[PDB]
Amino acid sequence: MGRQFGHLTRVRHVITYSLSPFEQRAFPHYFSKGIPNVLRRTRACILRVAPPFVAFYLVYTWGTQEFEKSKRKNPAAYENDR
Amino acid sequence: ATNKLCQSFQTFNICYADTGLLGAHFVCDHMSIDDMMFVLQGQWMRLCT
Repeated sequence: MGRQFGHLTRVRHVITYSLSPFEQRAFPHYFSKGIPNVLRRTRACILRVAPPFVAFYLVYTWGTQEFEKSKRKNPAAYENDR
Repeated sequence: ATNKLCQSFQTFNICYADTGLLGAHFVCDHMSIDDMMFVLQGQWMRLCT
């Protein structure tokens, strides 16, 4: 579509190395460094992700609590008596 | 040579004591690498098959 490898950009003085997929393990150090990585990733975002959704649960735990209280009858039987 | 794919290309067989580098080396434009590596490997698979 008028754009393909060959004219994308001008790259100079960059050397890359790579291995054959058959000469390297597909799952290298999965839990050795992947698990410590996810802890690093989660911390970097838990201060921007959790607080917005923590508030929603607070709305949930209060909006639903008040709704049942409305359906619950209140002791307003005075002024009629026997 | 029909569609001017490469400026140069050659086939080599470097031999060592227990190893070697059997393959090919080609010189072409910056918009002809894929067009000849496709026919270069296509020729290899023809002899094998």
